[PDB]
Amino acid sequence: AVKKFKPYTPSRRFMTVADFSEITKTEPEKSLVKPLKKTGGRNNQGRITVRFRGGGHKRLYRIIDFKRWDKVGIPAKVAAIEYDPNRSARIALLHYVDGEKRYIIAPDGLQVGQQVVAGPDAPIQVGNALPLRFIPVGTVVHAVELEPKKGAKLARAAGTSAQIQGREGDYVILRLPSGELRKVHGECYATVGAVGNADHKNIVLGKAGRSRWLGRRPHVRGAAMNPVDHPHGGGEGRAPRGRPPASPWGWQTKGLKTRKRRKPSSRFIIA
Amino acid sequence: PITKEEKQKVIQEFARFPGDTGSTEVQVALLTLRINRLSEHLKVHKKDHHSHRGLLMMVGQRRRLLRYLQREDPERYRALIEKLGIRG
RNA sequence: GCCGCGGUAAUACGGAGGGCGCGAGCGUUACCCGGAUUCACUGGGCGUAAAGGGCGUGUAGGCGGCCUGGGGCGUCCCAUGUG
RNA sequence: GUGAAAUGCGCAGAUACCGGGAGGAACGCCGAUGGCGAAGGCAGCCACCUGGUCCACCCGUGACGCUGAGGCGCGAAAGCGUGGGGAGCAAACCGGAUUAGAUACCCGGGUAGUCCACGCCCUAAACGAUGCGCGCUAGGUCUCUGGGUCUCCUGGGGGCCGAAGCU
RNA sequence: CGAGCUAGCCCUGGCCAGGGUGAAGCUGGGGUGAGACCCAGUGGAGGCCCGAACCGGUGGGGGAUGCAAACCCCUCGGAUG
RNA sequence: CGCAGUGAACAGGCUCUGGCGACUGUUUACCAAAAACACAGCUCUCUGCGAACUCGUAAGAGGAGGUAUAGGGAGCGACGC
RNA sequence: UCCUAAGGUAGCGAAAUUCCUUGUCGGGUAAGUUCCGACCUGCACGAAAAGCGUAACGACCGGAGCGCUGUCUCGGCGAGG
Repeated sequence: AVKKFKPYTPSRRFMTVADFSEITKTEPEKSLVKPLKKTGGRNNQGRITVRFRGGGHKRLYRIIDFKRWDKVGIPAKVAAIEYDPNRSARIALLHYVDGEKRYIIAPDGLQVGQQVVAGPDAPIQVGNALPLRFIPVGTVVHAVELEPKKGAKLARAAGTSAQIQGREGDYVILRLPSGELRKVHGECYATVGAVGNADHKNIVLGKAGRSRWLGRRPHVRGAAMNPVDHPHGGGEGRAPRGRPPASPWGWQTKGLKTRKRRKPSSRFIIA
Repeated sequence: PITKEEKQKVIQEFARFPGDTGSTEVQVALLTLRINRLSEHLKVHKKDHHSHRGLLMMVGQRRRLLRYLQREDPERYRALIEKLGIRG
């Protein structure tokens, strides 16, 4: 729904926040499965290797289930929709009949009290997970494995989906959130429906702190540095790159394709 | 829709003397029922402007009448309105 | 004054002869009413001449079928004061 | 492809034909001088919600009516905001033609836009260029839709010709 | 050999006198066919305002073998991010 | 009752009109605080996941326990037109 | 008519951009190489190294008033180190 604020301050004029209808009636996360402390840390063995990352609210990690084929045939009730700091989509805590609990990346439509289940048997309805073969060609579907038994890799950003496009032997044609068209193995599970919290794209951050709260440090333009510092760097008063735009590292950044030519991922992709 | 029964029950429930099918008091309670039922509908289908017209036509009728009713009789004017829930 | 007059034969300009009107006046300009039923009550209209509101819903207001009495504000008549 | 052309596409394998798939828009025939709607306007099929209307039965209320300054709502297309979609078509824009010139008319492309949602905008040859309600004043002709002890009679609607009258 | 200065990030702690302004939401009334909305009352939001601590370092004067290898004075910026 | 009542001390001078930058912020420690950088937001571009990209001879790790509404690079820098 | 790959649109314009320049007209003042409003022959603006505007913000740079003053006419006296 996206709350918009009255301008009792500049900046709070452009800022908009999420509705939280979404999740209601459950905030403190599930002490049990949920938490491992999450490790803030914006680089590897010494050196920063992602620029401009750091700061931002101390944050606990919710351990979700991206491999639902453990619990084939066991249904579970959807117990609550709760807030996840660690991703754009919201999550649903569901108690399996099994006793056992886990978090699924909460698909659109899903509502407290629903029962949900995974297997080749499963009804073709919201939140249920299934091999791609036993899912009807045309349905949209998210949290898709890419190789069988490897965990859900596709379609987990808030409001994403993929669509079953066709069959083809052990394999099955898939239109991805990008627009790419990719064969994925029939045994690769996927959960019917799309992702939801799909207003997520429309938050207007609103000011430059906040950007900080989410741990995004300020990003200094190329020209804006000096030549030691960057390709664009230099120039007496203000400058026009001076051919052709480039990362700090030098490699071209307007139009240059980067994916590896002879990748065996090829032959599976088609867009 | 509004069934035969739901209709009748309202009518026999607001009559002046069993058999009375017209009458100010009843005519009203007919619309009221239609209205709320309609009221309820437009609340979902906001974009249905055509059907909204009719509502405004009834709304008048109801008014039209109530003003007659009130003019002749303050007594069973309260009765109706209160035992029916209107005046906004 | 309005329509218009004068480009070599002008009853329209200028003079002249004659003629019409009014007369100690006669003309002009200004302004009011009139003609103007051209803000229309008396007394105009809106298909194409200028004029129907793009269409509904309804507030104030305007207007109101048949019949019987009560009042008599509008309405009519009489006298009288004033005018 | 045109008036004839040229731009353009095509031996890097087009056009023409076949099979398999993707996607969006608009619904042929029925279809009419037809119907519905206060207007704008509404057209493949299905289901649900919902408005107005017509006929018959003379059962009920008992003048509860008509109109409506202002207010309030709706209001084609174009256009605007946020986001989705984008096959076809297409302002702008570019190419080829024509021409004295051609910022056009014709041809090859082509971006918004056209579509969805949500919110604005409020105009129009928004035209019957004819405000609403009622009563009254020859008929003829064909048509849609209802009701009748259905060669016909009656009610509601859509056209044509015309008494009186008006112009 | 150095990050016991300085720059960034990570882990865990601590700090921000007191004033002012008064968003949303509630409640109530008014409103309508329902609404939208408008009214009080409550409420307590913000890289909100004044201003100590704290952080700073704008302008001027002083210092200039200095109190000082960047200091002193008046003035000034931020002060729940 | 005084010339005088925030009687001492702490304690804003105001107005009109241009240029630049939307904004609070950051900087040349020690001559520059700005019209510089940053910034919410706009566009282009790469990346289908053993992602692209970065550090590393490698193993490895960041990216991210994220997955196109997400991540890298680049430019403009609220908003209006 | 010659040349080009094509010849600057909107909007701005003596500007942080104008050399000639103190351009020229207007405003402001007793007097204005600055300022403000205009006019363009724009030496050498112009659309995302954005174009033209913009409420509010500013220890940012320009131009006027009013208040007040030892800044000054022009200096004098006094206190302390």
